[PDB]
Amino acid sequence: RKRSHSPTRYVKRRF
Amino acid sequence: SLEAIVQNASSDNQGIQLSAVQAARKLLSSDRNPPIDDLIKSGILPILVHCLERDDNPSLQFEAAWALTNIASGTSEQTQAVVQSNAVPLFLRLLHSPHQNVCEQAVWALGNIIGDGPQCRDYVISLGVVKPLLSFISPSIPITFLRNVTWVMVNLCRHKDPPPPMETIQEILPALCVLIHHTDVNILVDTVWALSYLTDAGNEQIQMVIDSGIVPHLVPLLSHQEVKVQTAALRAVGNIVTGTDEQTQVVLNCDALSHFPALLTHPKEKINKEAVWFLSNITAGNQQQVQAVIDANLVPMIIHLLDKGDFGTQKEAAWAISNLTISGRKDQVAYLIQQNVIPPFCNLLTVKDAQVVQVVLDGLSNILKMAENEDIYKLAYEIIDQFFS
Repeated sequence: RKRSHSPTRYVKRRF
Repeated sequence: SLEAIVQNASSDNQGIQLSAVQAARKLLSSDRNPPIDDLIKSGILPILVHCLERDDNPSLQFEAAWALTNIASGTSEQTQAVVQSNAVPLFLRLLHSPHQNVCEQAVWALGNIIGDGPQCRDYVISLGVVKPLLSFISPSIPITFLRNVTWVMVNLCRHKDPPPPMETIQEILPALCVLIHHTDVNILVDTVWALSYLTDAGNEQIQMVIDSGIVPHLVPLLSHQEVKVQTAALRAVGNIVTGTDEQTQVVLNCDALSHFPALLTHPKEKINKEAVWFLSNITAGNQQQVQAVIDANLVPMIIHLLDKGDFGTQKEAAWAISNLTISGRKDQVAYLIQQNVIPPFCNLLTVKDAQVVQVVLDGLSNILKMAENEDIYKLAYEIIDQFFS
């Protein structure tokens, strides 16, 4: 049957 | 000079307070290990949140938004502290400022806040961020501001449990349809990752994405010049084909399988394995879709990967072959055996992965019929009893 992808905080600083 | 900075920031001399705020911004916007925790302990948060409300001093507002943005770039606890300071509503209000810098920095800070977790995401959504965020979508926007907006959209779509509200999904998808036609590689990558996250949620979300009418723009990007775009689009279409056969056929109607020879022969084993995973999900569908896969001449490459590829790609190829054997007609299984699949499909039987071993055994048993774990030994015995004996 159909299978889903395996399980795998995006913050960005300003410099 | 952290506490002197704090006290000077709590001043009504605009010069002194702005100097202290930009000094704190410098401290927090340079060294890889910034003094976020100590500046929080010194009580800079309420002062900065207060400064955000000073519409008469736009540069003070901007520098405070900068400092809070970088404070929210630390630990989850520090982002939650920023949230507790009552900074989100003031950012939401400054989105409508007559000066573009405060607006863009507020978008940045709200993106950092939303990216922390689904609960903060839902709070910022409840306060109504999506409409003013997407109002900035215009041809006259600078690409930097548009990149930040697209990154915020990705953050909004990212989290799975709980998934984003259906109404926010509905508002975001049209903007993704507008942005999928952009030249900027960063914008395109962000858009594709966002709709990938949306397609990883569920079948009704997949159906909404299909209703938007963007899948035919997504499929071509499988052959985009940029590997990042290619990988994002590959995972997105993979998610979509994990749903119903109807949605899988919608994906296949955009001539998607034409893009997969290059992905199967790509030097990157991660691209290889994701492509083989897509093709396994396709082989787990209708016999007509199995026939389509066979016609695209991808089966020999799948078998070559099963034979000599990375072990993860080998597992995914075993899955694809087994799904084809159980969901394929006798002529298609005959084609498979004609393409010399038995030796490599058998060599995997020695691996430790019980799942892949059982998949191989099941494929072999079903092929023969068409012609530790209890589940494994039982199949080994059943196959041996029927075919060995």
